Amino acid sequence: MKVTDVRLRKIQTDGRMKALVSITLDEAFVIHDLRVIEGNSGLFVAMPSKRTPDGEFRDIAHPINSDMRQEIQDAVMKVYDETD
Amino acid sequence: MKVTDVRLRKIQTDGRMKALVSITLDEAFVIHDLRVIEGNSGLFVAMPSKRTPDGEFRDIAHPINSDMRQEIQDAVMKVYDETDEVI
Repeated sequence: MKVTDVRLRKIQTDGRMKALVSITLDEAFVIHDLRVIEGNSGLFVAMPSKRTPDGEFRDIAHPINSDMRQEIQDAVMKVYDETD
Repeated sequence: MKVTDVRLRKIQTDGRMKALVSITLDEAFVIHDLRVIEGNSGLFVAMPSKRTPDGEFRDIAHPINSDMRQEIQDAVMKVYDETDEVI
């Protein structure tokens, strides 16, 4: 439920991919390969994702509700603004 | 952190990989692509693995304490052992 740790490195880029991010949940489980993505519509945190059995991408890790999604974004963005 | 939901699909191809698995943690986060794997000393649960562009693999998500590791192994194997193909 709680994001207890956030690790990221900012990439030097004109690319939209701005950082690779790892997060820890409740000091018990880490998820790698989150991304901070910038575009003209705003910054967001993408979950790690992969191409499925055939064709499409989906999140390998996925918060179930909006509240959890916003909490991850905020936790990650705070550290992101603190970085460099 | 409780593993509250487990969703399993038995893989038909008789190899190392016995099932593909999703779990829910705390009813707050779902992790896809756990794998039931036959290792040298029995079946176990492997973590979500992603192929890198050059054909290597990255372990994407994993436990960092023994309680979490054991709860995932236990909750997943429980559901696997309920499948029709296991006796």
